[PDB]
Amino acid sequence: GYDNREIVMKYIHYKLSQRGYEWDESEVVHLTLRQAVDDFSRRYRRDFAEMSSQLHLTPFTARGRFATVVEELFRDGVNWGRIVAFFEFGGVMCVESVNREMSPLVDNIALWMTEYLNRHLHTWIQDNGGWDAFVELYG
Amino acid sequence: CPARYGWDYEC
Repeated sequence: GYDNREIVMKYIHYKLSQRGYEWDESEVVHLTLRQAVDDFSRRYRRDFAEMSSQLHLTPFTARGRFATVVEELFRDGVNWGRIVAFFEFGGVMCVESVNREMSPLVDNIALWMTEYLNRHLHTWIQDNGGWDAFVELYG
Repeated sequence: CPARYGWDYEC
């Protein structure tokens, strides 16, 4: 079986590696997330750009910026497309944190993503076929 | 949910 913390960390680890940064099953789910983000990058690029816009990051504003974006994303409900977008957003925040010399924020972002998944997303995933439902389509 | 993003129309 999977671990939500493992999934978040593999995804962030991958997105940092893409941009040339070294940091530090759940694997199949992480690979599924990469496939789904790639897919959405070819079709929902404006929506991804609009979420990542207004990312002005400082260590004392990082959490509030994360919370505002993710709370707007899920305020009127959860679907699989919003879960994909949540991963894309957290990844972008992690690479922007490294680009702007705020590399201590990467593990905080991984923690906020892990807590948010577990407290606000996990029951929806479980009620709607588990990670398997998602892996079945994009795996 | 109320569609506010293009991916909402697929779900």
